[PDB]
Amino acid sequence: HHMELRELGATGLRVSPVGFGASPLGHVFGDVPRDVARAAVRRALDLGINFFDTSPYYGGTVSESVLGDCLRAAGVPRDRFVVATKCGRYREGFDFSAARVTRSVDESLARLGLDYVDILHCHDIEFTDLDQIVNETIPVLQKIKESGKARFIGITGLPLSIYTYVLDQVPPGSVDVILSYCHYGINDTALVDLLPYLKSKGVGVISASPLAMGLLTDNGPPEWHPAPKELKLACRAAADHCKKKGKNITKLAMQYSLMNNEISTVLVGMNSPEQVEENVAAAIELSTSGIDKELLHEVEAILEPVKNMTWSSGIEQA
Ligand SMILES: NC(=O)c1ccc[n+]([C@@H]2O[C@H](COP(=O)([O-])OP(=O)(O)OC[C@H]3O[C@@H](n4cnc5c(N)ncnc54)[C@H](O)[C@@H]3O)[C@@H](O)[C@H]2O)c1
Ligand SMILES: [Mg+2]
Repeated sequence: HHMELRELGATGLRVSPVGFGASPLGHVFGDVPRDVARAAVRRALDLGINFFDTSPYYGGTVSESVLGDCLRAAGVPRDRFVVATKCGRYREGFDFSAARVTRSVDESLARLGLDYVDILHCHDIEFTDLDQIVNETIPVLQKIKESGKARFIGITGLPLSIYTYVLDQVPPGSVDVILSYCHYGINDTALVDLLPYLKSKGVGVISASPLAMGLLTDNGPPEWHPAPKELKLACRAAADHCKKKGKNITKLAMQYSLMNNEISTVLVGMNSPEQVEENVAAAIELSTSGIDKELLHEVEAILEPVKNMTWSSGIEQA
């Protein structure tokens, strides 16, 4: 069994439904040895994952250096995989200006050891005036796209409102994809309200953080996690409910995020071959056998009170 590739917007690209996020929980592949990173990526390639997301932000540009390292190490044709990186967000702060993103793409390419990336996104745009993205950044990224250094252009961020603001205010065709996170998983599925709109605009959809950055795991979220306490407690109840039955919330959550074919890929942060295996397995078992609907229904009931509860991100707008 393979995983069933999905079409990504109007880009032509065919992507694995499970995608590899190269920085889980805001760390470059967690904090695992390089050999383990290299092996996770190797294992991902071997198991039919062909989509890799990174950025110059998490780990101060080392996410990209390590992914570049891991990719060429695995030794596979350039056209066998799809890479996305981002621009605008750096450890030293945000800068979406024309000169910064133009040099950004080159730096990324140098760190990644590639000639082009498949996707370049503007990163977490809720941290700047959204008119700068409309009026400066997107235009510049067209020129980067023209140059060949990126094939397609993306926007990313947390609040779903960034996406209508931008996509309403740029000429049709300016943006190829969006990356949304934390809005397509058992506790939060608000992204669904955008899929028809984005389809109407010819924009492909990538979703990320199907476990909501660790809320839907046995281990629980990191201490920094910005969720309201209510959501944290509800997710702990869901995890405990699965546990007491000898079942795994992580698996249920991954499968759940994969059940909407209008989302082309779900980026999961992964740090080891074992996590790759479990998530690829979860995808395949969904395809071949379906989800556990009875467990899903009970977990849905626990999360019901906190459905689509979110948190603040970015700055005050216009
Ligand atoms: N604005 C943006 O563009 C933005 C922001 C957030 C995330 N992302 C992307 O999405 C990716 C995924 O998000 P995330 O990693 O923060 O959150 P997530 O919800 O994907 O959870 C990742 C966590 O779950 C653990 N995990 C994964 N599979 C597991 C399994 N089978 N069993 C047990 N634990 C498992 C990981 O080790 C990690 O701690 C990121 O690496 C990144 O590429 C994009
Ligand atoms: Mg404004």
